[PDB]
Amino acid sequence: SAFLKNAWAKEPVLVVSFSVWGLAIIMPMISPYTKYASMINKATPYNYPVPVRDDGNMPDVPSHPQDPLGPSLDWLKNL
Amino acid sequence: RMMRWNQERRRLLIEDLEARIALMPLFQAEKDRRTLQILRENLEEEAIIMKDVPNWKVGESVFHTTRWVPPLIGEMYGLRTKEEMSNANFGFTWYT
Amino acid sequence: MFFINILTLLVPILIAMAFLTLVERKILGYMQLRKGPNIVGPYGILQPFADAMKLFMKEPMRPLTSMSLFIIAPTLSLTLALSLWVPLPMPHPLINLNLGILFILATSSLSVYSILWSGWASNSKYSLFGALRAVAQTISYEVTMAIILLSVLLMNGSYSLQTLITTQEHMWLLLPAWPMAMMWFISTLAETNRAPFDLTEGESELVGFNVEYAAGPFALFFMAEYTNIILMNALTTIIFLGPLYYINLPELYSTNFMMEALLLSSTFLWIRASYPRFRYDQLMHLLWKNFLPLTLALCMWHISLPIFTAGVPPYM
Amino acid sequence: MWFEILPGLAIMGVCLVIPGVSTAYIHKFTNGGKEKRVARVQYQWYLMERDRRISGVNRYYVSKGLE
Amino acid sequence: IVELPTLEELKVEEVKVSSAVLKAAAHHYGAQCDKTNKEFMLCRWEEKDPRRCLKEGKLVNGCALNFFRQIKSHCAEPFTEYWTCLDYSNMQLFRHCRQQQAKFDQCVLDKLGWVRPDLGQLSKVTKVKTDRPLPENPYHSR
Amino acid sequence: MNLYTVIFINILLSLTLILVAFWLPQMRLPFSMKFFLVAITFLLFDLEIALLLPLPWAIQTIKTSTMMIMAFILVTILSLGLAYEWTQKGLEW
Repeated sequence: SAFLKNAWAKEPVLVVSFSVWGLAIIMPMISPYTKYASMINKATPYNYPVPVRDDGNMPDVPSHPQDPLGPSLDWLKNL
Repeated sequence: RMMRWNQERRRLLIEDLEARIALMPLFQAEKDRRTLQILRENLEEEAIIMKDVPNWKVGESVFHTTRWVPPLIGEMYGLRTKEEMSNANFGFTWYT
Repeated sequence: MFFINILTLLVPILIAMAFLTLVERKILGYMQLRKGPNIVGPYGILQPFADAMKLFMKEPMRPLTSMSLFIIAPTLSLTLALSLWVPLPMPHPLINLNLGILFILATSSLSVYSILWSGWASNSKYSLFGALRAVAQTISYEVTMAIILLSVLLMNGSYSLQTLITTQEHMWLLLPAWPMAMMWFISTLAETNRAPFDLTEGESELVGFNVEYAAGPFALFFMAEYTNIILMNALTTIIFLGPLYYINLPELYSTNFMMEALLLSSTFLWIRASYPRFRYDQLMHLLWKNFLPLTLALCMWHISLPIFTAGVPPYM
Repeated sequence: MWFEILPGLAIMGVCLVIPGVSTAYIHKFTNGGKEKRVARVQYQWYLMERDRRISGVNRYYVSKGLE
Repeated sequence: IVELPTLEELKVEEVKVSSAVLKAAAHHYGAQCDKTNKEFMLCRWEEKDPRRCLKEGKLVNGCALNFFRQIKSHCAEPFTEYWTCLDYSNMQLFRHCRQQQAKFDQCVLDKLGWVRPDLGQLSKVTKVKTDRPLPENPYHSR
Repeated sequence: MNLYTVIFINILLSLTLILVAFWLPQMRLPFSMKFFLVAITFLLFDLEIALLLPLPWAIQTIKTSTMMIMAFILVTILSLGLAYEWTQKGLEW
């Protein structure tokens, strides 16, 4: 601890340096948003969504995509 | 602020990607329609270029299989104007 | 047209490049209680043109030396520096490159050779010793210079300098990422061999590649350095200090780009007069010990800030 | 006093705004009053090219609902 | 040979409107005309052969054409203002123009009855059933 | 092409100046491993940068967890390389 103190006052870059190294190694683990990144980026539609044949008995949005069925990004909205 | 701004920016990005998602069907048809035209047009000239050549099947898949295979850029514009070919070939690397 | 747009974006910069030396020989002057050059022309405006003509007329002595690694070196220095203004995104850029910042980083990196080539070409001891040290800190500083940009990009989403105008529509990237601005500013001071970090032209130390260079060759690097002095400052004024952009009127972007670039260009002039020059090892001690650990760690913080703050930047 | 460093700067500034205003009006002249399309990704080049074919040879000319 | 289809077989009315026009109406077209669009698209991939889904493609252009004829007839002016402002921008970004977008969107809701699809709800995969039997041995494997 | 046009003007402007310079005025063993060592370190860092350069595209990768897990490991292992550079007289000129 004592060195820590002087280290905070002498060579006070490394201290800050390491501190950040860690804080970046922790925040991701504990955060209410970390999960969104893999979703928000997952959702972003880049490649055309090819439609499947309607053999039947499916929950897939038929016709207008506006159908209430399917995935939603209201989580992205009001995020 | 950066967190909120990029989240907004992301919303705009999903909006316009989806805008093409909707419009690509119109383009896909257009592309194919035009693509075939280029192949066929080349067929006409093809049926007029090596006619004299002996043992000359007007055209034949370089392959054996008979399934549609997307045409290479050269095939589409090879016989056509040099510029046309160049445009396609070096027309993106060179910005608008 | 495009040709006209090449004159503009070049000449204008060259004329401005000339007026920087003048605003350097006067701002350093008033800081040191002296008028500076005002007698040639009105208020010294003709002063930059005057020594340019004196420099080109004086004999370009070719030492009893290579004759190519000697003439390639200033040509390369001016060519890369003026070239790096090609993709700069004032309002909208001349040649918009999707991987623009990699172009700027790569083009800067190539200038280290000119120093290496000039030092080998001179064939005198002062030149070689100066070049080896000069090349060392330039590439040493390049390593933190590059990592500092990678942190930026990850919060911009792309390598294209044009994207930052849309990233900085609400706040400068100084507020966030200020800790790196400082570290970008100090690295911009090293890479332009300006004062705090200028042991290359160190006179008391190695009087050094420019030692054997006189007249026209002296001028070309010379011109190069000063154009760079501006370019790097301008990159600070796009990447970290984002000038207000209004799509309806594009020039207030360039007007503020003008104001911020001049002030930060004024700052390295002010830094020069204010500080003694660092020691060769004291310079590398800073980058490898003081800055690189700060930069690498803050680099990780900039891969984490996006993810857990669900702020991953929009590509494109 | 310090009044005098301004002359020189004025000629620097004026020579650093020209470029930004110039490049941004030699674009809006050559492209028909519409900002030069930035084709970062092919889709955009496609759309741009499609535009060329749609009218004249130049993409800036833009046909509308009345076509 | 190559069995390349004939021109008369591939000649059909063309949309031909500036890409900008489309991007502005993109959202609505993704709305009023995906039933047929999708179908053409579904044939496009199962078939693995452009040569085998052109009849559907002609339907695509057509559906869109009237989509345009409706808008031309109603709320043409709004749309005209929205596209012109959208076109000026270099990347034709949607957010620079929101005031023009609102009047164009509100009107066609008022007259055509259509609706701008909320953020998303166009990316989601669709189910369209098509008579064209499921391709057999796509890839023509021996 | 547009870039080619600009660049050749750029070289032309510089070659013009050097020539004017020459045409108008008509009227051995400096070695320190430290220097070599730096150059080396420099590339080890430069090659590392090259590995980090794709991170802007990789941010958008669906995985995310693996991305960061990978990137953090790379930065940490190189920094340890630096750390040992410190222990060694390396970095001590």
